[PDB]
Formats: sequence, structure tokens, C-alpha cells
Amino acid sequence: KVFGRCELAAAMKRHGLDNYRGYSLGNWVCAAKFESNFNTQATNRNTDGSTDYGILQINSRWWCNDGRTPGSRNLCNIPCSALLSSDITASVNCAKKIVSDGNGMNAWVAWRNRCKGTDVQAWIRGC
Amino acid sequence: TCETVTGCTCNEGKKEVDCQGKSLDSVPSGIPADTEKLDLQSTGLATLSDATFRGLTKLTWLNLDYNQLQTLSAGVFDDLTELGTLGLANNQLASLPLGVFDHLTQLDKLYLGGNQLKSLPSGVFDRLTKLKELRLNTNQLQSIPAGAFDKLTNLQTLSLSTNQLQSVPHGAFDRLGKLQTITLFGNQFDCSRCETLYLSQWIRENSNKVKDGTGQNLHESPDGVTCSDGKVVRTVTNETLKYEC
Repeated sequence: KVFGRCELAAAMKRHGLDNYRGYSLGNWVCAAKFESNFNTQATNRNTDGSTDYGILQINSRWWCNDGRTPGSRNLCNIPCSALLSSDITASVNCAKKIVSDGNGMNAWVAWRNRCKGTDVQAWIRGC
Repeated sequence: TCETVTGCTCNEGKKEVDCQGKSLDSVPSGIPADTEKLDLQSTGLATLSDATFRGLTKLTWLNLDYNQLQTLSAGVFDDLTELGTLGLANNQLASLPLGVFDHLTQLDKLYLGGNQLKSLPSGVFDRLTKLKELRLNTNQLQSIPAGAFDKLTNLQTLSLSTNQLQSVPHGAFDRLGKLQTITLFGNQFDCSRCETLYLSQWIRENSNKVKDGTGQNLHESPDGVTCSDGKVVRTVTNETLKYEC
């Protein structure tokens, strides 16, 4: 599923991301935009043989099990395939664990590159 | 447990040295001279120099992802003529030296995603005629040089998302006859510019290649690439820009 901007903002708000760990809704929308282009099925393979999955590009090294990743920890207790669904529940649930792990949203490299420190509330305006 | 490389792990059979996640103060001196796979990801490496990998002439896979590298030296990869995979993702690279990849004629995958690149040197990829995958996404790229990709005739995957592009030079993708996947979203294409026309027609002509990621089995997203003003790029035709162009 490719979400529209306002459609995803609404869904992330419903799933409790607004102000989660101090991060406004706009952070989460912007993060999805530059990580996956709002596309729930995007994946990207990494050098260490892990893969980043789904709308928030959650990795198979630490967070989900894809059955093909060396030294995986599966801290979300979830097949990575569950993070490719059109329903964002599982990625949100796992994103909540990631953003709780100490470094906040810094895990999300495209967020850190394009969203961090900007007027992120622009991503939910007009909705 | 590496006999000759302290605090790294080894598979002498597979000619592998894994130092991933070990705090390194420099690249270890005891690496076997016949090592093929060297993993240095997340070791905290801050610099490399012309002599860092000297003598590691059998390397086919080198992983420097998630380090603190800000620049490279022109000769850092000199000896590594059989390299097939280079991981340089998620460092802090601000630039690349002229000729930095010229000895890597067998390179298959080059990961440069998640750096701070603003520009690419003249002809930096020209020697890489067997390259199948190039990741340049999530950098700060202001432009692509004319003909940057012209020698990349075997390339299948080019990732350019999340950069600062306002256009691509005319015919930028002409020579990429093996391309399967390109990422273009997250840029700021200025669709008032005449250069747009090459890009919009390309996307119309190559719409199955334009994707939101680099993996397999992902349906195309040709309308996911948008002008800085919100318009979908591929809807912009010569007639759209009749006034400007």
C-alpha cells in the first residue's frame, strides 16, 4: 500500500505516535516519507546481509526475524514479513520499541538526514 | 576466535575476519594476507589512509558501514583489485577523492547511502564497468555530473532518493541498458526547468523501474516522484512547459 500523507498521519495518530517519547506526529510522518516514500512494502538490503523493512524501514539485524540475517536479535518478536502489511500496527508497535531504546529517532537515518530539527509539523498541516 | 587478529573472530576456511562491533583504534596489523572477507562495521573507525589495507590483495568484500569516516584518501583502496562489495554506508562522508574507486574494476556492489555527499567527482564511477548496484541515497547531492553513469552498462540498481537534486543532466540514464530499479523520491525537482522534460519523459518511458526501495518484487511507483511544487513529475510534458521551454 502506498499511503497518502494525510491518510498516514491519521493512521499514526490513531496508533499513538503523536508525542511518543517526545516525538510529535510530524516527525513520524516525515520519517516515513524519506525512509519508504510512504510505501508499506519497500525494502532495502544492507552490506551486513540484514534488510530494512516497510514503511519505517525496520531492520532484520536487531528488530525483526527474516530468517536470512546473521546475528539477529529479533527484539520485536515478529517476522519481518509482518512489517510489510498494509496495516501499520506491527511497524508502529516495533517503532515504539526502537524509539525507546536510548537514541530516540536517531535510528532512522533518512529522518536524521531530512526531518530532524526542521519544521516537521508541516507534514501534518492541511490534514 | 582469530589467532592473529586480537579480539576479532575468524573463519580461516572461509578466509573471513570479523571485527564488527569491536572498538578499533586502528585497522589491526595481523590480518592474514589472504583474507577475502573483512568486516569492520561499527568499529568506530575515524580515518583511513593509503596504507590502511595495503597488502590485502585477495579482499573481495570489505564492510566499513557505520563508522565515523569524514573523508577518504585517493589511494585507500589501491591494492584491492579483486573487491566485489564495498560497504561505506552510514559514515559521515563529506566528499570522495578523484579516482578513489579506479582500481576496483571487479566491483559489483557499492553502498554509499546515508552519508553527507554534496557532489561527486568527475568520472568517479568510470572504471566500475561491472557494477550491478550503486546506492547514493540519503546524502546531500546537489547535482549529478554530466555522464557520471555512462560507463555503468551492467548496472541494475541505482538509489538516488533523499538528496538535494533539482534536475538530472540530459540523457543521464542513456547508457543504463540493464537498469531494473531506480529510486528518485525525496529530492526537490524544479519542474519549471527545461531539464525536467528529459526526466519526465524518461519516467514515462521507464515507469516500471521507478520504485520506493531497492528490493525484489516491489510494484513500480512512477507517480511517487513529485516536483518541488507538488505536481507529479511524469505528468509534465513539453506542452506543460511550452511557455518556459
